[PDB]
Amino acid sequence: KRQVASGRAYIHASYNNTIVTITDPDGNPITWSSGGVIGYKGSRKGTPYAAQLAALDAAKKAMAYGMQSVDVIVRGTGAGREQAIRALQASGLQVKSIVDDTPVPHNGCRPKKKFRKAS
Amino acid sequence: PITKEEKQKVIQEFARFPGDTGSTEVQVALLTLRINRLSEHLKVHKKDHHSHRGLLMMVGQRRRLLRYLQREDPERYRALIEKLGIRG
Amino acid sequence: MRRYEVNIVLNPNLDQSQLALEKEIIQRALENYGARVEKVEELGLRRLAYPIAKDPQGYFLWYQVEMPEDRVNDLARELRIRDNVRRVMVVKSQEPFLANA
Amino acid sequence: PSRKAKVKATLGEFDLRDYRNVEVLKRFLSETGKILPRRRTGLSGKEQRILAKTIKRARILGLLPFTEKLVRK
RNA sequence: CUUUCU
RNA sequence: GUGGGAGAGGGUGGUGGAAUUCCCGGAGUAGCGGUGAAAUGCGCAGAUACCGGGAGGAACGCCGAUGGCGAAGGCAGCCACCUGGUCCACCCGUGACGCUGAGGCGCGAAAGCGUGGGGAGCAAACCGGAUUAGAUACCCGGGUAGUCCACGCCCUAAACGAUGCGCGCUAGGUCUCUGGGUCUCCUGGGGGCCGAAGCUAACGCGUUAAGCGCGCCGCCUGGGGAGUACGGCCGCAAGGC
Ligand SMILES: [Mg+2]
Ligand SMILES: [Mg+2]
Ligand SMILES: [Mg+2]
Ligand SMILES: [Mg+2]
Ligand SMILES: [Mg+2]
Ligand SMILES: [Mg+2]
Ligand SMILES: [Mg+2]
Ligand SMILES: [Mg+2]
Ligand SMILES: [Mg+2]
Ligand SMILES: [Mg+2]
Ligand SMILES: [Mg+2]
Ligand SMILES: [Mg+2]
Ligand SMILES: [Mg+2]
Ligand SMILES: [Mg+2]
Ligand SMILES: [Mg+2]
Repeated sequence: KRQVASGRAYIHASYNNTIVTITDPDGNPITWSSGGVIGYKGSRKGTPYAAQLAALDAAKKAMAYGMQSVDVIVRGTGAGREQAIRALQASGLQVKSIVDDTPVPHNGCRPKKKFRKAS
Repeated sequence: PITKEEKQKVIQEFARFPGDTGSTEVQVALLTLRINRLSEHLKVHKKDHHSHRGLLMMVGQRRRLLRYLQREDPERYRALIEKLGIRG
Repeated sequence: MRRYEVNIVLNPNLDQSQLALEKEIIQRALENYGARVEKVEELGLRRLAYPIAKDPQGYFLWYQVEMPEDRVNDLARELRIRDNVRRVMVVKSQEPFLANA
Repeated sequence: PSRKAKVKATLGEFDLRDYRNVEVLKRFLSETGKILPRRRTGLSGKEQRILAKTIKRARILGLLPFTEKLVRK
């Protein structure tokens, strides 16, 4: 219920789960999806496949709001980032562009031990 | 900082004879100058240690020159001091 | 007495009247701090690399004054005061180090 | 592997010290507000050292970016 | 994954 | 002395953008998260993912080096101010004014202590989840001191080149940072590698000596007991010498 066509897609990947989010030209979300969304709990969640599924899911749903053209924006890494894009590109939506806008500090907060080590 | 003028004006003020740059007095003169400036810089910046060492060194080189003076011509010495303001 | 360079950037929306208002103050300000103005280079409006104060543009200025080192800060401490003034950067005069020449 | 050409060549008698010369500086930044290496700018540790200093000034002034979005991928 | 001892 | 040079050397004030956290508005829905798997935990009082605005703390990507500066500890966004060291050229001045250095005085990473402040992220202790035969651990979710600032202590360290300081002498080759030059090479200061002679138990060192020599200081004298006991001195204490 809105009809957008020209939209925008956000792919937030991680070594833990992928999760796409379609949005309108202003940036307001319309439909979103995760590996979680579609079954898959815990481990299976991340995997490139789940990412494909979620990718599609995201489109398929926004296919209702009448989406067509989308600008893809990738954030993060993880098995499934590049993969998801593959999906969107197919899906049905026209993937006018792709841009990596993964956040990166210019050295601010001390990461947790998990990711420490740098000297 | 210390103007070339500020500096040279002091050199002239002390030279043993026309064109005296390295005489013992001249030197002691200059040091008391650089010392006094920095002596001040730290009046404020009591944290700026690194600079303070530079200071310790100056005080050194000075006492050393003077000691030599005191030794060689005990006269000029007594002169330079008073003429400056060393030994409070 | 040292030669500097006063980069200044204010709101690009100002109207010739409001704009002059600010300049009026800037000139004064400089003179209020012994900022003898060697020269000016008023570039105007320009596309900023990133937005500033929300505006995607910026109206620049550039004065190569000469003034008392002991008061450079005071001067800008004074310039930043103005609200339409969003950026101030008092560099110091530097001999143009060339390259590939 | 930085095997294209030294930015310096495709340039002229320029003042590495000028921090408002966007048109020329913009050359030493990658496809992001990232100041290129010497294996790409091709300047002396000294020249390169100065550029870097300059660019950063442009950033504050707002003439040069700090980091751009990477297109393609 | 932890994954001892002679 | 004069004229130059480079630099994250130190101190003060200011200031820039990135990211994290929190708060506000929007849009949007069923999860997010985390792991080897999981769970704890957070989410329909609507979390996560997305946009906009705000507040705040701490750190400063690229440049960045195999780099520079400092006596060491140590020092990297940018700006100005204050300030130390140091190298080169000119041979211009003084005329052995030199070296070392028991005590003394000062400086001295981290943790730690006192008073006040600050607190975003991180995180001893601690509280839970998991793993295990057991888990007072490793992994996961929280989290206080602390980490940050000021002022006053503390005085330690693989405080490492595990190599005290200064000076003279003893093949070169090569890379590099910074100055000067008659600037495809010369020359001075500094950082590296290979290597003459020589040295070394060996490994290695080798004009940045661990070579050849002289000056001064510190230090060693088999292992454990023990950096303990005792005495002394210092400290608020921990504790140090
Ligand atoms: Mg046994
Ligand atoms: Mg002579
Ligand atoms: Mg004579
Ligand atoms: Mg200490
Ligand atoms: Mg501490
Ligand atoms: Mg405390
Ligand atoms: Mg536990
Ligand atoms: Mg923990
Ligand atoms: Mg935590
Ligand atoms: Mg060599
Ligand atoms: Mg050398
Ligand atoms: Mg041999
Ligand atoms: Mg060797
Ligand atoms: Mg014994
Ligand atoms: Mg006591």
